Amino acid sequence: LKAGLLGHYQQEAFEARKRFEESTTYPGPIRAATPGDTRFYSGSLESILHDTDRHYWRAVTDDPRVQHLIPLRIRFKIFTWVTSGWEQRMQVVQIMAPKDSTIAQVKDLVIVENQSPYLCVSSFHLAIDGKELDPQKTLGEYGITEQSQIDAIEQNDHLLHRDDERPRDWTVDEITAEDVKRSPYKEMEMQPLQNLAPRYEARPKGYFGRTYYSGMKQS
Amino acid sequence: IPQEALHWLLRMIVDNFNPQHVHYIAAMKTLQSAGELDMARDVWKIMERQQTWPCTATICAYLDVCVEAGEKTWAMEAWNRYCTELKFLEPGEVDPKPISRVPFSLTREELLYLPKWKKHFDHDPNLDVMDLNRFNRTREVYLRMAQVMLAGGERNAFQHFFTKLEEAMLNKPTPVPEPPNPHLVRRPRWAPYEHCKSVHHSPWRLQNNGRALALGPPVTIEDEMQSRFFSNDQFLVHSVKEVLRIVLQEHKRAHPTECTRCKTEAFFYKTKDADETLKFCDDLIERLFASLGVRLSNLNTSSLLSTILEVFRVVGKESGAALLQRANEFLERKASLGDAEGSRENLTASNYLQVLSGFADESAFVYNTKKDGTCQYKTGFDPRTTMRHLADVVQEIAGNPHVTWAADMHLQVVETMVGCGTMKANDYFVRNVLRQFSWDSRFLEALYVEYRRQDDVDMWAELTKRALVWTARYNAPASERLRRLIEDDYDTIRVQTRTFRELAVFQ
Amino acid sequence: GLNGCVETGRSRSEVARDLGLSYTRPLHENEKKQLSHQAVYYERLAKFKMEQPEAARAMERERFVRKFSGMFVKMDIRSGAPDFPSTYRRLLGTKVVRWASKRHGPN
Amino acid sequence: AGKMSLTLREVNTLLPLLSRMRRESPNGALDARFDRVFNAIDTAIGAAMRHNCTLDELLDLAEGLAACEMVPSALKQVEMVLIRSVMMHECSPMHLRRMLQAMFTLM
Amino acid sequence: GGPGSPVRGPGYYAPPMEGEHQRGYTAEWRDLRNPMRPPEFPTPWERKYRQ
Amino acid sequence: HATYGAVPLTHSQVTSVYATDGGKVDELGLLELVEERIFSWKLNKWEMRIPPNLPNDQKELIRQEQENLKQILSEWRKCFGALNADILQISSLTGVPKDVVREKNRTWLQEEVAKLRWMGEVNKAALLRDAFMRLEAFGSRDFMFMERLCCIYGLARQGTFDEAFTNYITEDPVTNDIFVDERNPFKELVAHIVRNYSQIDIIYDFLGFNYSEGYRSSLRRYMEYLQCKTAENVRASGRLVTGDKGEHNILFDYCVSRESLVSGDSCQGIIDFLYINGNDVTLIIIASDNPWLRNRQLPHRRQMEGIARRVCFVLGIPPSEVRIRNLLLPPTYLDKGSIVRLNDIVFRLSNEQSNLLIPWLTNYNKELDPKDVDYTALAKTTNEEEWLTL
Amino acid sequence: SRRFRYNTKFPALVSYNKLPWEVVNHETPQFHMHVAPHYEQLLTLAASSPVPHIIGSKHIDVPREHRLRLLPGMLYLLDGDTLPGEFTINRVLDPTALQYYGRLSSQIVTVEAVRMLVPDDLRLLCNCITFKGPLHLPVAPYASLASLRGASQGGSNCFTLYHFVRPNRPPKELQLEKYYIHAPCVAPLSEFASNSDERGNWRPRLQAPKRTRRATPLPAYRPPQSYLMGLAERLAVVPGGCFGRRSLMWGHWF
Amino acid sequence: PWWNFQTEHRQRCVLMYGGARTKNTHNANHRVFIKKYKRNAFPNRTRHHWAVSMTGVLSQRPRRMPWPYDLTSLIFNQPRQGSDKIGYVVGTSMLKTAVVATNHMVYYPKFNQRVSRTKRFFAHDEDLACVEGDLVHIKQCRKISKYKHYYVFSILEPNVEGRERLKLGLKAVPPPLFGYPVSRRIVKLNLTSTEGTQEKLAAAIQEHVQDAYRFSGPT
RNA sequence: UAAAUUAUGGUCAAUUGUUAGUAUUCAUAUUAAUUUUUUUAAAUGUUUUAUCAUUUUAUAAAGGUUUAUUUUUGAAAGAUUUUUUGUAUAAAAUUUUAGGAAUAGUUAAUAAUAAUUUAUAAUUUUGAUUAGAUUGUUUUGUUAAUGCUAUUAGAUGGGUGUGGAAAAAUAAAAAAAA
Ligand SMILES: [Mg+2]
Ligand SMILES: [Mg+2]
Repeated sequence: LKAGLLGHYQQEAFEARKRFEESTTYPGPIRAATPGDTRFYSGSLESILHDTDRHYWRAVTDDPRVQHLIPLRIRFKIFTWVTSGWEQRMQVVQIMAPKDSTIAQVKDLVIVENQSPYLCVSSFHLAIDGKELDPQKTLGEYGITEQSQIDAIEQNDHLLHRDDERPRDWTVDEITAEDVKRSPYKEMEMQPLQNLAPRYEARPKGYFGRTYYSGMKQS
Repeated sequence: IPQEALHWLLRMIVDNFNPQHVHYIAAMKTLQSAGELDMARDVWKIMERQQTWPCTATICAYLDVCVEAGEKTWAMEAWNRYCTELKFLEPGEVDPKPISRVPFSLTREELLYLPKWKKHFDHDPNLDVMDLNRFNRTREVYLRMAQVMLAGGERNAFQHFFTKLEEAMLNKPTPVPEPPNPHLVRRPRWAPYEHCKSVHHSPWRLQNNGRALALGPPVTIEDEMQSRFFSNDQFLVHSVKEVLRIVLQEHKRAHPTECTRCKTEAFFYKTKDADETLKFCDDLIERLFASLGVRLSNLNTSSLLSTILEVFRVVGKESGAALLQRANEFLERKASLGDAEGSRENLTASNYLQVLSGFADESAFVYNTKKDGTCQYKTGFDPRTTMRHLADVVQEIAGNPHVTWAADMHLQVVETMVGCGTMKANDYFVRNVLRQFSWDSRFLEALYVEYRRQDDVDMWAELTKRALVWTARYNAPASERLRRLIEDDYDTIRVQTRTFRELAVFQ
Repeated sequence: GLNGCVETGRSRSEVARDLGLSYTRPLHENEKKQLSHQAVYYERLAKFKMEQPEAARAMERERFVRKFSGMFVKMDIRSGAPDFPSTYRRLLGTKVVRWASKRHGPN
Repeated sequence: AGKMSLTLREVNTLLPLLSRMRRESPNGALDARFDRVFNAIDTAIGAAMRHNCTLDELLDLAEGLAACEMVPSALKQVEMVLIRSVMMHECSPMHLRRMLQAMFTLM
Repeated sequence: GGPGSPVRGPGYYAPPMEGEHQRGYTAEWRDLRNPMRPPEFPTPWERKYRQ
Repeated sequence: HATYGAVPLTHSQVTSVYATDGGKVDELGLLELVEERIFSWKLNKWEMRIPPNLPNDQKELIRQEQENLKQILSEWRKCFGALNADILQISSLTGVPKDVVREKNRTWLQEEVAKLRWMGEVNKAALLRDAFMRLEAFGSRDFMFMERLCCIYGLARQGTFDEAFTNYITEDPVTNDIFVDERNPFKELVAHIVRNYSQIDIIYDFLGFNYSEGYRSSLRRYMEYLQCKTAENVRASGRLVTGDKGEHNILFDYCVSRESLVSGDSCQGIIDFLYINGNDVTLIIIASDNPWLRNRQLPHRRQMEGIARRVCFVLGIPPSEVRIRNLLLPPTYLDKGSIVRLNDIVFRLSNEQSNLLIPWLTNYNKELDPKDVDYTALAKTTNEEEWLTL
Repeated sequence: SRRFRYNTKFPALVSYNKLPWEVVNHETPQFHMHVAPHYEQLLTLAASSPVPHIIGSKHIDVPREHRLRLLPGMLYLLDGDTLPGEFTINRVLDPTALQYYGRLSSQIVTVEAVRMLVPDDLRLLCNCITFKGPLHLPVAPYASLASLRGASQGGSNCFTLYHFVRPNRPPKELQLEKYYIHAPCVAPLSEFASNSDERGNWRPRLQAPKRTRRATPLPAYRPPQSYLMGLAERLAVVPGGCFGRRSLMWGHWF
Repeated sequence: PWWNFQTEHRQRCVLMYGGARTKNTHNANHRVFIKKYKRNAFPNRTRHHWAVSMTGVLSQRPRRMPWPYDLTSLIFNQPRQGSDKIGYVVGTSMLKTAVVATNHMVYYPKFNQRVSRTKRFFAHDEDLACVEGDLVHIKQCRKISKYKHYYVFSILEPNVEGRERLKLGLKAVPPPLFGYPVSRRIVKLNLTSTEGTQEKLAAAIQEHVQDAYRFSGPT
């Protein structure tokens, strides 16, 4: 295009802007929508092994990954061996259940986050003060809070056959590890990376030798 | 070397990139994990000289470094520069803030009339500070500020910060925790080539696989969640735990010869400033029990109990049976304030680890003193009573199947059986720790003393050589201290503990 | 929704997609036929694979034999090139007689 | 993320499910998790008005928008394709009853 | 010169430029053949080297 | 910093929020303490002070106002640093104690300069003389006092600066006790400003600090305040203020000259206020930022004669003694000379009785900016004209 | 286009379930190589800690339609040699296949019979091993094997293990890694506890005795007389071809 | 002394190859062109080669070079050359592909002038919003199709008349009446009746037979 | 059409060779001769190993002809860690013909690896495809010259799916695991 008509267009680009701020009336601050992902990354094509649905840098955490959680601790009747014999004690399993979850989902969260081979071994039932809980009801329908004492009464004659097809760290962004081995609430945020290797620059761009005249910085 | 963690930040700025807050957080955490605190403060000075206002996570990462260093001046400068306007969450406010900054875009007019320096967008970390302070991490700032004033010795400022933290955790709601960010790594989605060797791939030893941990853990973990996912009363319990941990850290810093394993006579007895320290710890524990009522029955107190036991083991020189009695009284007090018939919880592995460490500190000794071969013990040390109190405790832990044993739990038992002089620690190491654990070399650093007390010298020699073959077979290399222990008896045993290559290099 | 995002690098379409806005020109009948006949062939081919297994199996087996036995099945820089008659144009006269021309698009 | 795009059949399948999830909520409205769901519906409607649509898909779309109370961002092309559908020979009084009930529940 | 060459314009005469290229080719680019003044530093490193 | 839900404050919520009672509050000491807290900041303390949930034009006006406050406070910081440097230089060259430098004399300066020149130090004598000569004009403790008070009132007016003056960690200077102080000197100082200075918003807008709506409403409130203290029997209906003595004391708010002046139209003469004082008529006009509209804003001689004849028709005042005069005011602020000419012309007040009615007028030191030559030429050609007699 | 969605890096690969060289056949001794060290570590666990569902009173009665879905991967111990119905009994008499139970039969319960049960549909194996009590390991009273008559007593002593697997799978199928909890044995520490009368009979050794004599010297090193393969510290050979590290060479001819 | 860029290029060649250049490259040789074909019977239809043709993409005369100073360099700060471009939409006959005509400058130093050449690109628009006549701003991206490595980043000016013509059911732009011909022979349009097409066909085939008689040449 | 204002009370110059750099010989300079010089005749030993095998050893020429170019995650470097994981396969851009016209295993979409479908598809008079000539390269030469004139870095879809990568039928070193 003809570049000599640019700056005059810039004057019009001033005068269209200053009219637009003066003509219309702003009603109010519009809420910020969560930005999606673009499929137009630069360079060569990536593989499906590394397609993580994020091709830019966003340093902030938006609303779809934010969950409202309750630290629900659920008790189990266990038996320990002392010098006399068996003694009945209590083993506590703590989970982070969402506020809008049902009691069957709380039971599944206890199943997938106990990581103990002696606790969730048979079909158990959640109860509060002996009264059993309906698994098709929400936690808000029973008024269950962090201080609500929930017990798990087992029926040891049965055998719990579970199918852990859902990963332990499953959020809406669909990014889960295969060697995860721990609930995401228990693992630390930042740790040292032992699997990778530190690599330095071995390919010089323009400067190779004796006298740095220009360094070929245009390249 | 850890200096590269400072180097790759600097090359980030030479190559004209703006380092984000995650880079400063990762650099300070990596340099604090290697014990380089001045390099972490240099990372903080690099962040300040780039004119970057830090978020609350970067403030907390700096505050962890300056509570580990015990420098109150650094935290007071950081406080007066950044954290004077931090507030706790109110019941009227929304628990997450909305996203304030719309992403950077240009219209058809702003593309033309603006200059090229206004249309340029580098990822400046000062633009998204209010969107990184979205989740209200004020309590972990105030807890670290209460830690640094206790570490520096300021009681009034620590009392002010802890009183503000206590009133905020008793009268204000719990903020929404920040979810973890999985976009910080470039890991693949799945394993590209599924091939996994068996656990018994080697016919000589049991090895760990990528599918399952079959050798057992070497170090016990607390098995708790992060500090942000806690509730307010749980964060108050965690706050008391962290204040006691800083008490223990400053006690180990002030008296370094009385807190490690013996190496001198002064380890066995209490220092002069231990009783007021235990009085302050008991006053803090009773303040926690007075603030929280029956709600403390519905909270996880395993890390708090383990920290109480290590405070009353290292600072106050208590026996292991006294630690078990204090832990049982703590659990009965917690189970009794529920005002029901209830059922008490058991001690965890981290709670039993401090009881076994107290039992190992009872039987600990100063090896190879001035009398040339006589180990000096504690005054009034009874090996029979300590061993009888160790054995029923070990049977109590083994009766509970929900306590997962680890190598550091067996290490205190081996050191207790070595220090009691029962000559049965090697059989326990063979039966329980040898073939089915990833044991480090310091096990043998106890066991060589058990090898030293044999009748004939040839039994000592053959047991030392068999320990060296055990270091070869189970892939546990001999430490420098074990090789220096076998070095000192070369005139008697004549066991060579250095290679043929290292001596020719050394001379 | 007429301006792309400079920060995230999203296109003009993706910014309007994240705002719930629809900018689409009024299509002709062939342009609606292009977007309407995508599911019809899938519902035809899936019904063929469900209804005639003895013919779909033979077609898929012959297609796999033609794919597997090919000479240029090794992933290389020659096979990975987007425009083979334009990048490797000196082979079109004396070596490769498949493409009779070296220019098919604007490049 | 732009990996997939919803046609009118996926919207007509998702809207009764989201209305059934709205009726089971304690509040009358749905959670804030589904604001990206409805937005994914909101671009899917305004594009589908530029394509060809049968009468039954428009009826199911109007009944789905009336079931879970959501006004789309376009709202004018949908009324244009409802104006284009009332005088058809395919149109039944059941169809006009569904359309008028859905437009009264929306407007 | 294009790839790997720091020359940005012709030595003596050029086709007419506009905008920042007009300010660059006549005033602001490097020139080591200047016998009076070296190519100038960015601000404020030119005020203290005036003499 | 900025919170989700923070809003900018007007004067009513400022006097409602900081409504505390205090007795014998030191204005200069708390002013110096709050400014010492301000000068100890960095530029990063000025970044996140705009509330997010606002329209973009309001956010831009708030950003312009905060940048004006920041640059005026930085200019006063450099002036105060130069002041302390000159006081330290005089106390080091002379040898006098530092506390008595501000109460020294010119004969004492002559004696000290002659003593420094007698010993053979003409460089130090010239430095002492120049430091004292630039210290007599700047060295008072209340030098930009109304400007600094309006800056602190603007910092309270933003609404996001009130928490930035507390929760600091200090040391006791005598016992070295590290503590956290919760005393807010900004709140006490702005409470004393709110309680004592009843017209702090008028001085705040008159100095050119208000970027949102300007100083026009403050000018109207100032004029009706000065009319209610001179006519003393005042009724006010909407935009009309009238004295009921039979003698004509009328203030009429006609229109706003900023929104009414449409660019690109041919209509000569749009005024802001119309004041009839006895036999005199004044068309009080605030000038525009457009220099191509200032020639259109002033009315014609024929239009002024028509306004005077309309006054003769409606008030029954004889056309022998009727005088109408234009008045031009600066666009974005209001300097001292314009207020002096306003009190001379439209209220018929001298300097001493206006200082008796208005206490803060004596310390009002705003002058015309030198960057505007067109307004100064137009105001010189306008304010020096005789009263147009019909 | 369809060609320009991703690159050709990391394509879809054929799984190991359909490769004959990666699939372990049960008629070979390599089936009993992978599965025998998993039994000797499970019986070490069952004798030291109570495992919940390792010992039943009968065979688990799943329906015939749910038999192939639920049973593979499941293990339980029963008392006596009673085999499940709808299975063909194939006794393992091969000495190449029975040699991998050598540590299981010596250091733990004596292996009497190893049987492979193949059903009518040939899709669900069952590896039946008959042990004869008592255990050579000390059994805790709280352990699971204390609830077994054949394990606690010293026809009445026989008990059988049952391990259900699928016939032609890679050897990652026949893995039991949920039983690798390392529970301690308190047999050397039961002597010194309060429950024993031997607690006052042992004498502690707090100091080392005074050594008048040094250690016995080794016999005179005779160098070998055969042709050696070379330096094992640079042929990457482990210190005997068996174990150790190549950087720490020991136990060879020099 | 201040060395020029040729000293730095010679230094690079010496450090790479060990020596700068083998001398005596000119050789003053007389390149003789000998003719083989007939006078007007060269075997080509457009360009008939009858002289020594120089070979070289940038080492020929009159010399060209790319001129990097244009409207695009004035507006966009580019990470590399050709990253951002601004052009006009000329064709939307393909789905999700806008044909964008853009311009660049090529400089002739002999005549000291810059001339604007035109390059056509295929860009991607997913929601089908680009109409023929839009001033668009396109950016480089990954390979989308065989000839699509650009995408429409922004529509800087929409064609309102094209959208209003598409609302009317007409084409976006009325199609041109001129274009490319099919042969060098003058394409005559046939205006004949239903019955008079056979004699017109006979005249056309007789004209083709005369054009084939032109092969014989003389007589 | 402002109309000759009146101490003329300060004259005494310039040159001391120290310079902000394309400068022009229509007859002189570049080419071959009066002069060139000096050799070269193939038929060939890379090495370690566990021995009829296995481990390491990836750009020779002529021919055919190219608008352009580079970097392997895989082998090594390389470390008391470890997953054949450590972003290589892309873009802009610039060729010539004394007698100037058509081209296609074709363009885009795609639930489509391995396209039974859809489309008013794609290149080209701003010079395409083919045919001719043809490695390119501010490196050469000349001049006052942004002019004219030269070039020898290279690559190589059916020889073997081996190998990380075909570059593999031959190279005075690139010293190739004591
Ligand atoms: Mg390697
Ligand atoms: Mg189709």
